[PDB]
Amino acid sequence: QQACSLTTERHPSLSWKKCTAGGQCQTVQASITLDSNWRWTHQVSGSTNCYTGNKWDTSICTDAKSCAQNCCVDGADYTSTYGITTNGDSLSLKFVTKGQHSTNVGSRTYLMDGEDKYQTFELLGNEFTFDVDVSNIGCGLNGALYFVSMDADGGLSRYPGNKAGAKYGTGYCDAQCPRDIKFINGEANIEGWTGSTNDPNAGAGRYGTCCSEMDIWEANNMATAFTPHPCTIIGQSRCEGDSCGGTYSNERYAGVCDPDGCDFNSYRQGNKTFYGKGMTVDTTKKITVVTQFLKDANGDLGEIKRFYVQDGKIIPNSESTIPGVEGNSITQDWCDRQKVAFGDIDDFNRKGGMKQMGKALAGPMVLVMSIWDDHASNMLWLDSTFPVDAAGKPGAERGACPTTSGVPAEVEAEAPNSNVVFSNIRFGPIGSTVAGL
Ligand SMILES: *[C@@H]1O[C@H](CO)[C@@H](O)[C@H](O)[C@H]1NC(C)=O
Repeated sequence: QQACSLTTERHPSLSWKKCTAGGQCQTVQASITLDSNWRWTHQVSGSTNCYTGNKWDTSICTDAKSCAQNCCVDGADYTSTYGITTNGDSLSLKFVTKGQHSTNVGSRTYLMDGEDKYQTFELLGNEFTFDVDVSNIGCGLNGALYFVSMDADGGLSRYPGNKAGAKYGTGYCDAQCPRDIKFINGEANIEGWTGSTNDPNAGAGRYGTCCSEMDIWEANNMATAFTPHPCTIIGQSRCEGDSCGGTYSNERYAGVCDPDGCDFNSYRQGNKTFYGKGMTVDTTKKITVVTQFLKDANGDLGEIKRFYVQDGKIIPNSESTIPGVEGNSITQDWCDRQKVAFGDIDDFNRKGGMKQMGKALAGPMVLVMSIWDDHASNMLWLDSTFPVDAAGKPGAERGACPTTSGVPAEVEAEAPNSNVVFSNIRFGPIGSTVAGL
C-alpha cells in the first residue's frame, strides 16, 4: 500500500523504560502507531475509497498488485475515531468508538522507534515488565500485549508494492496466519475476498500472514494466558488459503506456525482463584506483570517465568496442579506433558517447540498492544469452556465465563466503552525491571 496524508499522521507519544543491571533505568520517549487494517484506505489521487465496509471496490482494485500500488492508507484520528489515547507512560485503548458518521471496533497498535520503524525487542535472556488495568474488559474481550516477528520497517524494504511501512502499521503477522489482513507482501489481499458473516468491517482473502508469536498477555478481568507459538519460518511469511492453518478445521495444523502454542493459563492449569475479579491477582485493580525469558546451558530458550506485583506484594506464578504437569513456568518438558494431559495435539513440539521459539526471541520482535473481540470462537479459548463440546476434562475450562459470552454483536452493544490501559513498560536484563525480584 502507498501512504497518503489527507489526515496528518501524528503517532501518540508514549514513554518506556530501558533498564540495566541493578535496576538503573532510562526513560525513552517514544510513540505508538495504529495497524494498517484499521486505517482509511483510498486511491492516492481520490479520496475515493479502495475499501468500504467489508468489501474492496473491485471497479478500482482489479488485481492484488495494482491495487496496492494505486491505493494508500492514510493518517489516523487516534482519539476521536479510534479511542486511542496516551498520557505519559500510559496507553488507553477503547473498544467501541462512535463518531459522526461511523463506529470503530477495536484497535491494534505498535511501539515505534522514530517515525518510520517499530521499536524491536530481543526477549531471550531478558525480562519484559508492564502495568495493566483490565478492570474494564470482561468476558469475550481480549486486551492483549504481545510480540511478533514482524519486520521493523513493516515490510517496506522487502516488498516494493509497500510504500507505507511501519509508520502506517503495515506488515502484521502472527501464529494464526490470519487471512483478514488487507495488505500482505505489498499486495492487496483482494483475491476471493469474502465479507465477514458477522463483522461488517472485516473479510478474509486468499492469503494469510504468518510469523513467530510470543503472547506475553492475552487477557481480560476473568482470565489471562501467556503463550509461546513457534513457527518453522521465524519471520513474516505469506501463506495460501487453507494451507495457512490457524482456523478450527482439519487444516488447523497444516501451516508453518503452531496456532495453539504452549499456554500457561493459571485457571486452565488448575488454580481457579489465582487470577480474576476479587482473586489473589485481582483484576479489579492495577497489576504489574513481569515475564522472564531464561536461557538454558546451550543458550536456547529454556524457561519462561511469570511474576506479579500488586500493592507491593511480589506474587510468583501459580503452580500447575494438573497431574503430571508440575511447575509454575513454561519449559519444553512441561509443554510435552501438558499436551498429553489435556489431550491436545502437540503441534508446539512439531513446529520446533521452545528451541524454535527461542530463535525468534533471540532476534527482533515487535511490541503489539490491542483490544479485540473474537468472531471465530467468542474468546471461549481464553475465558470459558473450549471447545464447547469438551466440558468435563482437564484443559477444557479456561475461565469462569459462561459459554453464552463473547458474541461480538452482544459485547459491542452491552459493553462498548470497555477499555484496557497498558502503562509503565520496563525492559532489561533478568532482575533489572522490578525491586525485590
Ligand atoms: C493458587 O493460587 C493461590 C492464590 O490464590 C496460591 O496461594 C497458591 O499457591 C496457588 N496454587 C498453586 C498450586 O500454586
